[PDB]
Amino acid sequence: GVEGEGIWLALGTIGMLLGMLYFIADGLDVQDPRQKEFYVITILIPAIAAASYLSMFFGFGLTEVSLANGRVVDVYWARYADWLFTTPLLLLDIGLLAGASQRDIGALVGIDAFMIVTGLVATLTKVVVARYAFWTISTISMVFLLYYLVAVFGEAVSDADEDTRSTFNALRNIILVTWAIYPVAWLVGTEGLALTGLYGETLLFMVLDLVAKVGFGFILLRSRAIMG
Amino acid sequence: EGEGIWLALGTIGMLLGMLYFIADGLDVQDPRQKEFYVITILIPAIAAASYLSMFFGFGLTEVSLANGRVVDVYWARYADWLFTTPLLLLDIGLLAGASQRDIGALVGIDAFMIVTGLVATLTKVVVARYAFWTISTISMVFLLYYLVAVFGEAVSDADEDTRSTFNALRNIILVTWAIYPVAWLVGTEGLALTGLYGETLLFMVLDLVAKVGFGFILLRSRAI
Ligand SMILES: *C/C=C(C)/C=C/C=C(C)/C=C/C1=C(C)CCCC1(C)C
Repeated sequence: GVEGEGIWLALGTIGMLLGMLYFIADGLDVQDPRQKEFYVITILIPAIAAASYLSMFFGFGLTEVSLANGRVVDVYWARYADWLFTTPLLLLDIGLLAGASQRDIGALVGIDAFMIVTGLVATLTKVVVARYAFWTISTISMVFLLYYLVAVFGEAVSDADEDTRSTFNALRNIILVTWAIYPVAWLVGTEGLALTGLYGETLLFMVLDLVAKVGFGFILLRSRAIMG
Repeated sequence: EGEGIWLALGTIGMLLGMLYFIADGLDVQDPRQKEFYVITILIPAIAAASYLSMFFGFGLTEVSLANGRVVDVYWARYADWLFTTPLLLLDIGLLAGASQRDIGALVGIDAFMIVTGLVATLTKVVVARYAFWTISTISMVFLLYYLVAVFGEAVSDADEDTRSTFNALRNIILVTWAIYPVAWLVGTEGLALTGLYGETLLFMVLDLVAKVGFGFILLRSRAI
């Protein structure tokens, strides 16, 4: 790619298509409207992400920023477009599985979308302390997201049968653990401190996205907690 | 009903083709080639997004006719064909060495054909259905004629590889595009000689051969 990162973009692409395939194929033996609902939402997730990843491997959704630093940073802004559509969808999925109110769910995507958007400005500002600034409020907003996820969606599902509560716990644990890594991957890649470059950052976002989208969806879709 | 299976299979196969082309795309290093890889990869992706919808049941509304019948129309196919058939046209075209005005003209006729194809599907007045189906079927003849006539002479001075690859690609287009007006005819939207099931199976076939069979020949061609 630009700095060897093209392999991750490609594996990421195919990893998403493969998970999407499995979900589709597993969609065939579905017989319940509530079940089909999680299926559409869940197939949608890596669909979109695969699109994003594919456009980046072609060389679309890739721009350059000149920082006041005098450093020039290579930004795959398509990630953010992807995340803007997909991360609310992940919130929808688990919120619906949790029995959370529509208001509860909206509350969360609201903060989520704020998160992705402040991440986008932190990625694009030429003023370098403003990159750290907007990264920080972006991480403050993520911490609140993750607080409200376990508190609010966890209280909502606390009266479900074991299957639903534990499928929920597993999902919320995939989110707690993988999402929390995103800002650290950002901080250490070219976008933040530039410890590792583009190569290391892409790979991490590639591993994290796959766990976050395919691993997530596989666990949810392989659960009867999404029937009714 | 039960056509949902071919819609799922259609997505899978389509995604499969996209998978083959992507893994095949890693090797590309000429900008010209890349350009063929993205147009081509984008074709089954749009179609995958298309079958996906009709699988979910999204995009399959019902129209009741003047003569009383109420035909289930998967309108999403028309949304697919609207972007996809001109991408296919752009593919052979660029491969043919044809001009922007050569290629533009054709998608002008391709757009006309698809759209009157849509109104023929959606008209409740059955004389109009057949009228619009006919005028669209005849657009295609112009389309297909100009395609071998004008793209054919564009590629005639090229190398044997692209020539032979082009002929192959106009052959696929010739053979499979010409079935589409008869799939529409013998199916629920036309004379209902087949149900949703066997009409879908058929359109699933044609779409795989016309998109993936096509892409495979092109992307795996020595020419590109
Ligand atoms: C990949 C999708 C392809 C190649 C779709 C092709 C569609 C056509 C050639 C449609 C043709 C039609 C007519 C010629 C007239 C009646 C309406 C249509 C849709 C059947």
